[PDB]
Amino acid sequence: GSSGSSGKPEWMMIHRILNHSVDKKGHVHYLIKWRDLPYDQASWESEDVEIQDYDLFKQSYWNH
Repeated sequence: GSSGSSGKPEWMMIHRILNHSVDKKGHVHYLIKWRDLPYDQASWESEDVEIQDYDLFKQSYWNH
């Protein structure tokens, strides 16, 4: 599955990619909506952040 000591918890989930934005630097960011937290609490997470099935969500939102 997924290994690594320093990464991310289990409670942290990704409801659905609200939107995406590319900072002036270039790094692509994806507005992740922490299922637990509401939409008003949502936060911006770069495309580097390691989250459960993070690559899948990003791949999906894009295709669709």
